[PDB]
Amino acid sequence: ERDMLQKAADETTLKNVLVMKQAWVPYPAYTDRAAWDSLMGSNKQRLIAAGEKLLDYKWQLIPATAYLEYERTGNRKIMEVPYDANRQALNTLMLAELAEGKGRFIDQLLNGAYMSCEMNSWVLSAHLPRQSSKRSLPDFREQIIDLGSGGYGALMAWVHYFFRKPFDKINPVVSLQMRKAIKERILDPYMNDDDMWWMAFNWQPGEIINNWNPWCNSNALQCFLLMENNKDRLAKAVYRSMKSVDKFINFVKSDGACEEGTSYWGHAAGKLYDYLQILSDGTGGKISLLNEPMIRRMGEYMSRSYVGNGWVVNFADASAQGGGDPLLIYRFGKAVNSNEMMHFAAYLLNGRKPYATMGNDAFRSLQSLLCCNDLAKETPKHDMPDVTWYPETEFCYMKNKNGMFVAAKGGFNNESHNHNDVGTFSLYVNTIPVILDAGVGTYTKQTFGKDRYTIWTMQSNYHNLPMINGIPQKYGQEYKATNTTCNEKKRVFSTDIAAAYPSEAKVKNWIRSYTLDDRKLTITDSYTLEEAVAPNQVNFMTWGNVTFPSQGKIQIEVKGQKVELDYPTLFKAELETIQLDDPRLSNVWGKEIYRITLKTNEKKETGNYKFVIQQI
Ligand SMILES: [Zn+2]
Repeated sequence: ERDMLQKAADETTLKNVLVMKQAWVPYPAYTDRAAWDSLMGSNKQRLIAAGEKLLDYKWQLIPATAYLEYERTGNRKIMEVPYDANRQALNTLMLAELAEGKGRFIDQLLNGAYMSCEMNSWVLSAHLPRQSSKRSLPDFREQIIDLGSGGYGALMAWVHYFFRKPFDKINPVVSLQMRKAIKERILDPYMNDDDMWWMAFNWQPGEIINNWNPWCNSNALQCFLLMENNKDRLAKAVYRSMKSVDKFINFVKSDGACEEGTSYWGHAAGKLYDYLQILSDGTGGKISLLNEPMIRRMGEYMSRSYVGNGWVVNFADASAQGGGDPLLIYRFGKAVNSNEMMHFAAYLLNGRKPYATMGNDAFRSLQSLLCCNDLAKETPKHDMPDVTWYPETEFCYMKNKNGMFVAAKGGFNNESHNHNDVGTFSLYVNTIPVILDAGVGTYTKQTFGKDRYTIWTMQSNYHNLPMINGIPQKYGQEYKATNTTCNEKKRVFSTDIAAAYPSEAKVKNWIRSYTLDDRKLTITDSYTLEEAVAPNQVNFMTWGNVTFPSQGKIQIEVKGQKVELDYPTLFKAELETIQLDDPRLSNVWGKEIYRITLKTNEKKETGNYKFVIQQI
């Protein structure tokens, strides 16, 4: 309960600082060719060519049966593919006409606008069932807002903004109808319906708030700034949006870590960024949270979590492969003054020149024009401290100058997209995973619900952890780490994992600690049991070519990198193959990965283990 936005301003403040008549718009007038040419640079010929490919595009109708099919079989794409094709065509035509300015794409822009007004709804078939009737087919008497419609509305709102005058010379009824449509589909419902789930008014402990909140609020805000010219109404809308986005800010951890990982980052933190940018532009910079430390940390998480060559930290149900929109990361970094994020975005270009963002997100497409020149000039660098420590999320990243990156966590077995992974770690060498975290599989019916933890990728058994007295970690809020420390100077992470295990595990304490020096990672386990009932087992997950050249040495060679894992000789080491049937995994790891199991006949109440990993 920080309520940063409500603290920065109330409705009265708003009315005083809002900029009317779209005077906040940062792009040249459509008629201002010279300014368009300077801004566009070599985006110009590129966008013109993209536009030219759409001069005979046939606007796709979406049939009733395409919406009905979501109820019949679960099929989303039958409806979404034509929808998105139309939305991308309209977005591209907008950029091409800005680029050229000779009227050549105006007729297709007009067609696209008009057809969109004729559609009963801009809501995806998969989301329409939130409406009162609970059906997947649009109900012409009612509109809700979803991720799609919000974006559709904002795009239409921008097309109205740039092309009203040429449209009106052709026939003023087109722009009239667009204003009515955006009113019925965005403005009205946004103001009149308090109960949309992603707005999070009336939010209750236990309910979820997620990326839908800053994403939909950012799209709504644009529609208001572009289309609502009554200031009393506008101030009320904007204020409503700040109270709504305050709920998201409130729920997010202050340390800046996105515990869903980097593939939500873009539409989570990145749409919070978008929202604050639009809110700042809309108030002449007077209502801005972009200087807040927390916002900078949310941005930088993308940088710190990105190991290299596509590989990212992937605690929880998250892909080990990752990436980002470099242009967005730049604009975010510039806005919160992170040179790290700006250098990072240039590194993420992989030596390409930055061009306009295409797709269907008007705001991002337009904003990408403003940033291309500067990002093109930025020096590519992925620098960062040796240690990043997120104390509230309990994620610790530690690196050395000879290519080792370790990610470790404390936490609790009820995070978003939870894996039972209190205490785990991941090791990368020159960006390549060497001790890995499997990550996300294809969804089944067992994925949510009891039985979630019957899927192997969610079990502690298949993370880099012990089975204490042969027992794994248990799912649940109070199965958790205690006394997690990170000593940033010495690169020591340490946590007691005992409480993440159930009573059957009969453990008092188990301290799992990671130390990273310039050449090597040392893992230690120091444990006290209530009763020695079964041998403990220690597991490590890996891939490539694994060899066992003597007791207790394992060598791992993968993608050019080579390590040795030194383990206590009381342990017998075995390698189990895990043939990957699931494409969502085999597309990251290939055909198979391995669990190294370490098993003993010894049983005692007290013990410690040391393991050491170094390059060779
Ligand atoms: Zn995992």
